[PDB]
Amino acid sequence: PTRLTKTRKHRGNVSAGKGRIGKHRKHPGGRGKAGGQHHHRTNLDKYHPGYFGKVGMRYFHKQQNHFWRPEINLDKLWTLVDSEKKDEYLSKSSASAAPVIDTLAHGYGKVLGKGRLPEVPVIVKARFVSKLAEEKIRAVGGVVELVA
Amino acid sequence: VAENAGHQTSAESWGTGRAVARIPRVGGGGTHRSGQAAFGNMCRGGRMFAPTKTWRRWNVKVNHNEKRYATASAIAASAVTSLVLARGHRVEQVKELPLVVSNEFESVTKTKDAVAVLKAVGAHKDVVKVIKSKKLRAGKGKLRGRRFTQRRGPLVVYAQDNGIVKALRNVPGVETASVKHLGLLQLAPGAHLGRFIIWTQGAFESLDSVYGSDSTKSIKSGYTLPSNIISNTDVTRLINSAEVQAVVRPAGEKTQKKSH
Amino acid sequence: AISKNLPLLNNHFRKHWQERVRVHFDQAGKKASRRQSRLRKAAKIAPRPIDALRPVVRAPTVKYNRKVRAGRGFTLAELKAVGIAPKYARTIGISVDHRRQNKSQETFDANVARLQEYKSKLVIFDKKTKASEVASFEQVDVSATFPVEQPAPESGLRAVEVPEQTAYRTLRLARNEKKYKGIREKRAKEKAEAE
Amino acid sequence: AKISQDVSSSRSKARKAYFTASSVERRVLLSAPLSKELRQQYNVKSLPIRQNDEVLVVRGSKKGSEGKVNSVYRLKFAIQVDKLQKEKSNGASVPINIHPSKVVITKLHLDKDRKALIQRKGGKA
RNA sequence: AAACUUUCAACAACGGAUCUCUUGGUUCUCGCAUCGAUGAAGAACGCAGCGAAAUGCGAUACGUAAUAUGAAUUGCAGAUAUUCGUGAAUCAUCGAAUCUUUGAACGCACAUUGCGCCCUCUGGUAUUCCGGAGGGCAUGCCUGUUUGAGCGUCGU
RNA sequence: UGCUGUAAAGCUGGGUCGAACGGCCUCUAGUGCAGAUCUUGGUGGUAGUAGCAAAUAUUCAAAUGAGAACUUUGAAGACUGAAGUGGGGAAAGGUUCCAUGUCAACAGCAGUUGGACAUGGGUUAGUCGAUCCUAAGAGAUGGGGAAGCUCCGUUUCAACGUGC
RNA sequence: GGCGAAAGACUAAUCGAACCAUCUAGUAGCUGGUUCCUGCCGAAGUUUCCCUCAGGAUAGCAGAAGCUCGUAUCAGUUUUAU
RNA sequence: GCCUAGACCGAGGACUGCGGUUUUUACCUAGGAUGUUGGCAUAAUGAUCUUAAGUCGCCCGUCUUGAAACACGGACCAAGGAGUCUAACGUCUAUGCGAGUGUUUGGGUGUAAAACCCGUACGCGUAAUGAAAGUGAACGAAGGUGGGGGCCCAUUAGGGUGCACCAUCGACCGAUCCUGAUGUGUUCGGAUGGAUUUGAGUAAGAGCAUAGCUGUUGGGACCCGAAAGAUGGUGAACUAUGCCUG
RNA sequence: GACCUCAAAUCAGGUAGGACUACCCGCUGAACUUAAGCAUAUCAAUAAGCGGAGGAAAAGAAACCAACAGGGAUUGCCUCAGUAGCGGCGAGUGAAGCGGCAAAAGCUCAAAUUUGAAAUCUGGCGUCUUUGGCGUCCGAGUUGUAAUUUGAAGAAGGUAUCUUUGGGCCCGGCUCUUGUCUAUGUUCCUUGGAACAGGACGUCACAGAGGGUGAGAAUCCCGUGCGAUGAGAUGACCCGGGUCUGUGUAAAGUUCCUUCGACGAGUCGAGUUGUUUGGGAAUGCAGCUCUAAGUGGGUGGUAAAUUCCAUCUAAAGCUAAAUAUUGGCGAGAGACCGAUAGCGAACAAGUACAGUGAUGGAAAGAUGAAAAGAACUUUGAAAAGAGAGUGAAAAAGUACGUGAAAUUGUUGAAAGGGAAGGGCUUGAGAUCAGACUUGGUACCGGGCCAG
Ligand SMILES: CN[C@@H]1[C@@H](O)[C@@H](O[C@@H]2[C@@H](O)[C@H](O[C@H]3O[C@H]([C@@H](C)O)[C@@H](O)[C@H](O)[C@H]3N)[C@@H](N)C[C@H]2N)OC[C@]1(C)O
Ligand SMILES: CN[C@@H]1[C@@H](O)[C@@H](O[C@@H]2[C@@H](O)[C@H](O[C@H]3O[C@H]([C@@H](C)O)[C@@H](O)[C@H](O)[C@H]3N)[C@@H](N)C[C@H]2N)OC[C@]1(C)O
Ligand SMILES: CN[C@@H]1[C@@H](O)[C@@H](O[C@@H]2[C@@H](O)[C@H](O[C@H]3O[C@H]([C@@H](C)O)[C@@H](O)[C@H](O)[C@H]3N)[C@@H](N)C[C@H]2N)OC[C@]1(C)O
Ligand SMILES: CN[C@@H]1[C@@H](O)[C@@H](O[C@@H]2[C@@H](O)[C@H](O[C@H]3O[C@H]([C@@H](C)O)[C@@H](O)[C@H](O)[C@H]3N)[C@@H](N)C[C@H]2N)OC[C@]1(C)O
Ligand SMILES: CN[C@@H]1[C@@H](O)[C@@H](O[C@@H]2[C@@H](O)[C@H](O[C@H]3O[C@H]([C@@H](C)O)[C@@H](O)[C@H](O)[C@H]3N)[C@@H](N)C[C@H]2N)OC[C@]1(C)O
Ligand SMILES: CN[C@@H]1[C@@H](O)[C@@H](O[C@@H]2[C@@H](O)[C@H](O[C@H]3O[C@H]([C@@H](C)O)[C@@H](O)[C@H](O)[C@H]3N)[C@@H](N)C[C@H]2N)OC[C@]1(C)O
Ligand SMILES: [NH3+]CCC[NH2+]CCCC[NH2+]CCC[NH3+]
Repeated sequence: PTRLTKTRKHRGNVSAGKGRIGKHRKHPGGRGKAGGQHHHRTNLDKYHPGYFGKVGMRYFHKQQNHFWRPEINLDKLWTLVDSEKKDEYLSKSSASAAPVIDTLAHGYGKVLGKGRLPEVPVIVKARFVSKLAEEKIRAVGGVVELVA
Repeated sequence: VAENAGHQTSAESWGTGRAVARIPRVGGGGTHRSGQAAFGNMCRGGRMFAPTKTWRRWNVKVNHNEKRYATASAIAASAVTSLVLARGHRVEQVKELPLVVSNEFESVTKTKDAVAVLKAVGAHKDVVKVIKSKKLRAGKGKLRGRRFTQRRGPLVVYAQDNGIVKALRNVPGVETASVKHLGLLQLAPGAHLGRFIIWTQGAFESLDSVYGSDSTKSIKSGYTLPSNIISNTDVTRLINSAEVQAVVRPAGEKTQKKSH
Repeated sequence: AISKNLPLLNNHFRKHWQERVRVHFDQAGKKASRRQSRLRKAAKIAPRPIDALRPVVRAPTVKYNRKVRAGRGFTLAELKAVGIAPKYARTIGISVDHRRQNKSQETFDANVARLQEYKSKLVIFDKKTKASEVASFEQVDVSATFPVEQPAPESGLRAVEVPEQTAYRTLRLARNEKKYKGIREKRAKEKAEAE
Repeated sequence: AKISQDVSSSRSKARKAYFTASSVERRVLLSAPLSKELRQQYNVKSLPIRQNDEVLVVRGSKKGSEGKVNSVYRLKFAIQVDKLQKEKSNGASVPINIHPSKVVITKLHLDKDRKALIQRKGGKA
């Protein structure tokens, strides 16, 4: 609200806080990103290195949907098990009856390997998997099943 | 304001050397308007500084959970007699708050009968407070469809509307609300807590379903009533308890004696 | 112009942007009027439903394979399998899509099932039908009565069966085979023809 | 409170409609209540005032005056009663303008049309 | 010491601030689709018992008919104007008319109240000269009618 | 008339006046002026001051009138001096013309006078003009350009008579 | 653009490019102004880069919000040694 | 050690302290003024306004190293008169929820632009890195060392546990350089081990949303101010030149 | 005597032009500005200029999107996304597919032998039950008017028995427009010119919105709220029932089998030029040159040849809704402005007035409840004054609500040797204030100034 601004406190003081010498003027220094290579180089080279120039190759008509692959780590993987049967699955799961985890149906593209699993067999369904993620899944007695 | 207000002239600055200020001036001749200043916010008939626009932000978003928090807090405040009295309601002659009245009041259809019920349950003094508070509004608001002002009366909350709403429309100050749709504008008018609320029995028994309890989920999906950060709000009893007083050093004087 | 450590911004306001500002002051008014239009349109044709029955289709794009949604209309093959002509289906609240094709079996079965459910629940009135039976029915919401249902993800319990080759190695080999397919089958020819 | 979207609570619109009212609309705007005697006689509460009616003044400095209406001066929103005059210093006399809402009709001027109007309102003629 | 000047106070001026208001403006929303050769929008000039404007109207001129309604209009005057009624007032309503000179503007022209021609009727002894009334005569294009042109061309 | 606050300011006595207005808790903004050769309006000093001095020039008496240097009549003295301060017109104005009444404003003194103000009256054509003719020129039409508003052509690449 | 026995003359008191409306609140590192009180803190005209030299960015100097702690080792100063 | 002359002040408001004298659970000069008397209340007394006297006091605003300036604006008065709103953002703060968070595009509902209700998506967060193909975060109690508030055990000291945060040596993921196992579409694969290299990474999540001040950028952008540039129109009643008729 | 081409008529009957501006479809087309200079760029495919519509317009039933487990006319919103990309790769700029939602609706020709029958159509005339029907006569038309088909197909021959049915009218409904009707105090007291104010006692209330009336009126009036009861109009293109003809060896649909299956050219496409686009060895558009084909053609966002694959089907056409709307017509509103504000205009405002013209363009709201707008006397030439009179008020007199300041007159008080004004201090004169207390019961006790 206007009653809380410093404009109200500057009333009666000549320069409105902008100085007598400098004198708030229209556009000293130019408009926008003007002078980025000339008189604003000391700002851009300090706070935005990399600004000027070209790196890498172009990609005409890039479709971002081709690259959709949300990641889930092993330390989070049991959140996908139904919450009402998680406690039971942790106790009763064996090599002959293990929980199935359909990661793609939960909206994930790749299973990554950060963290530690419960020492319980699981069946993990995924489009992609990292080398360590599968190795940790097989070490608790589980398996990764590739789906498309 | 209109986007072209103060800009419907072809005025140009005379420039310098004619002993007048450099503001643009109306051209032509033969009328007193000729030669007068134009366009400037300091000029009579110019356009205002920074003319108002329609794309100013008018509405404000509030998180739905926080809005529900405030609604719950306002409902809780209505059961505190000190808050209701401070809010200005004439609830001196009501035995207990919350005031719950039987469901026969949901089927009253005539205003006379509804006023009879309000008198019987001791809520008519607050209606009389509304009737005697009517005043002409101070200032130009009375030119803009807001000619009179008055106090707010009791809020009647029902579970079924079998005529209670229409029976109460014409009563000055009285507001009615379904127990299913309760909002802060009715619960804490002027942001002041402690609305005088008259519950029907049906609405009072519906509250626990609407907002939930320990035994009952809210019908609001995934909603739970907020928890306090303090469990016992009487800090004086906490401070003057046997647990605390067993570890405090003896107190000093309320005012230190002037020694020098 | 450029100053202290701040993100570089892209505010596109260098044209006469104020001449083209659309403020939806009428959001609530249009909601209410759109609601009144639905009411009048439904009252016009009661008890016939306002919405035609729609098929269930897979969404394209590897990002949206997993999902299934409502389509435009049933295919000519889907209607053929239920014994309904395309020009007749339009008169009984069934949408038709001559463009969609049925390359697989699953979507075809799901839509044939939807069509059979709708035909089982359909009652076509005629000149013999009396006003008392027409008054018996309530205007049913078709998209609510025949909702699009996502097939449930596999869950529960199953035996663990470990292949000797890892999933990761399977993926690496599949990538390698795809990548070098063209040059390996060029080598296969030029070695063969030289024989 | 008003409910109809065809009804307006704008003060400016109400005043403009009142001051620009035509003569025919002013006729109804210039209605007067009937006395309790004529109210229990004709079973009507109020009627538009007419030229040959008789009234009792019940408000203002002329309260208690009785007389027969001489004119319904619709342009001025007023009626002029027979012997209710103001005397000027030059000896001429001018009628005292009275609003119909400040009188009670004591005797009605009746013809076929007034009788028909009374019967339409649930009265008896 | 007066006069004079200066300061204040009272009253009176000058002037139109302040306060109070508001048939106006301004913004938002809701609903609707209807200008014109069947002559529009706009222009000029007129019209009332007493009017210069504004408002309305067109030589039927602050209006004619019709429908509704039911006693006014009013500044003054005044019915051969009216009241238990084919009846005061009424841009209330409005479906029938009137609608000057113009204007896309249409016989030609227009800085002219200039100049033709055709038809019917009518006045001056008149098919021709002079007068009056009514009705007509633009352009581009379409369909059709009729009257035609060309060794373009068929047949006899 | 006093009181309170360091202050921004708040409250109060007396007068004037005539229809609405304030405290407190909050919300919100087109929210506070000494200046910008600021804007609009209003008002001073200057100041009863500069000044109201080109075009020879006025005077006596009577009448009228409340009032006469300034109006009217008479007497006179003058001037324009026919290349006029005379008598008419074209362009332009538009009732200024005339009679009667009339002095608030206007006639930079005045006013009984007036091109002022008010109410009426007034412009008569076969022969005077316009109207008609063509002049430099302007410009429709079959047409040729141009996206088009339109441009070009007029002895105009045309089956062109409202013929006698 | 006109028109010029030529002066950059004239083209409606406008001419080394008329007038009118609009684009247009054209842009200005430049000149002017910038509206209440009290309280506490309180500068800089220096460094580097810039068609930079009446201007900016950058560091410095200044305010505000604090936060982690509570005498830890600090100082526009001396002594002793070097 | 003693005697003696003047001036200004009197803050505080039961008691509580330190001392002293002791003749005393007492008294004092010792943690800030009391006693007494006269006058007055029709007033001695205090404040303001006007004026005199004494003393000091240049005209404000502004640019400026420097203004009372022979620098600029200001004759006077009233009313108007200049950091705003918006899109997107940085820091900080308050609030709700929290590995999530955001009802308001839309639908439901309504006492009808409100209030109340609903969910699929979507945004942002939960993973990074590389130009890219791609690959993708625990040797260990999520490591060692030195500090570290608080807590625990003692009994100054001392011993233990030590979150946040800090210094330091490592470990993990991506990029780069090297090495090159079982194997092979024999040119692929990349086990394993190295490297004063490199990243806006890991190593028991902290974010999302609303609001507020300040700061930023685009916008008329604090207010007023060019000389100019463009588009479409209007003028030869003045005047320039030709022509026609006087 | 035809025909073809081309004319004329005040021939019979029609049609077009012009206006309006907010939104809509195109053409044409800047510069200021930003880049701290500036030319590409930007502003901007914007302003100005031109042509053309409607209630919406346009677009529209794929020569589409994709690369998936595939979607499925067009349009809009949210998101994609300030992203891919474009850019003196600077300043800047910048879409699409998917996903959620609003709304949903589909189709028509050309290319075919009716050939056992031009089955088609405008016009004239007559007639009727007239947005037209019937009868008849010219004319158009074979250089092609009907029926039949439109790629989703479909056609001609069979097929299996199935399945289906057009039209002319009356009354209702719905829709629109419109008439009539409606609760409760003007009770008592005080103030006031006026009660609509305050007090008392009440009433109605599905009505306590708003306005009027001599001051703040639910209850005085109009309305408000609630319903009730009639009149008319319109609707192939809305549906609910009834009435008479069904010319149904007919029209259509479904299934199976056989043979077929016409599908748009100076166009597609290519080069080049200019312009534009995010479109980058070239996104669309246009000019010129070249100029196709029939499993062909187009697209598949890096130019080329080779081989595959996917997906549609161009060069012809129509179409509601969701979308837009500073204009027109009808309404309702607001934390908006309150006469120097708000539109320029609250008023005889686009007025008065200026300019040759294009154009430019003001100022200006309020007596009082009611004119009761001051009779009469008197002084004056008169304007006016003085009495009187009306009014609640003339401290309201058409110079009219209140009536500030600058500036001015008069009255009173005071000061005044080449400015005035200010601070500090005291005197003098004027004003203000306080304790004999809210004093207590002759006494007690207090207040102030002093020794
Ligand atoms: C659309 N506006 C209407 C306006 O037209 C008018 O309505 C009148 C209404 O008052 C009349 O009705 C009135 O007058 C009649 C009678 C005396 O005329 C009375 O019987 C009746 O009670 C009364 N309400 C009615 N007869 C015609 C409407 N146009 O007044 C009311 C209104 C709401 O302002
Ligand atoms: C090849 N086509 C030509 C066509 O061009 C045209 O020719 C014209 C001819 O008619 C013109 O000539 C014509 O028109 C002019 C007129 C223009 O002034 C007349 O003076 C002249 O007499 C007349 N014959 C000649 N001056 C130019 C040719 N191209 O007409 C003749 C034509 C043979 O058909
Ligand atoms: C412990 N030191 C290691 C160092 O040894 C090295 O590890 C390499 C690793 O980079 C190689 O891995 C590398 O190359 C393979 C490629 C060959 O397929 C890529 O897939 C992979 O992404 C890439 N990081 C891996 N193939 C062997 C390790 N010793 O990686 C860097 C390091 C962390 O410093
Ligand atoms: C391959 N040789 C490695 C050498 O590179 C180094 O390892 C660095 C390590 O120091 C870096 O890690 C460094 O930087 C990270 C930072 C990025 O967050 C810090 O968290 C970390 O404390 C710091 N040590 C790590 N980011 C890459 C390794 N190769 O450590 C020594 C070594 C083993 O010789
Ligand atoms: C208790 N376990 C800790 C674990 O918490 C974690 O500690 C990190 C620590 O490594 C980080 O610190 C690290 O990263 C910073 C960074 C600025 O680059 C480096 O400067 C620093 O040298 C490096 N040690 C610190 N910033 C947060 C702790 N939680 O990693 C180290 C650890 C010992 O395993
Ligand atoms: C007869 N002369 C007229 C006269 O009617 C004049 O009216 C003003 C009038 O407007 C004033 O009245 C004013 O009232 C208020 C307030 C300022 O008083 C103003 O805000 C409002 O504009 C105006 N109505 C009034 N007080 C005096 C008359 N001479 O209006 C113009 C005029 C030509 O001078
Ligand atoms: N509105 C801008 C009009 C000018 N067009 C220029 C923008 C595109 C310029 N070409 C970009 C480079 C070519 N791909």
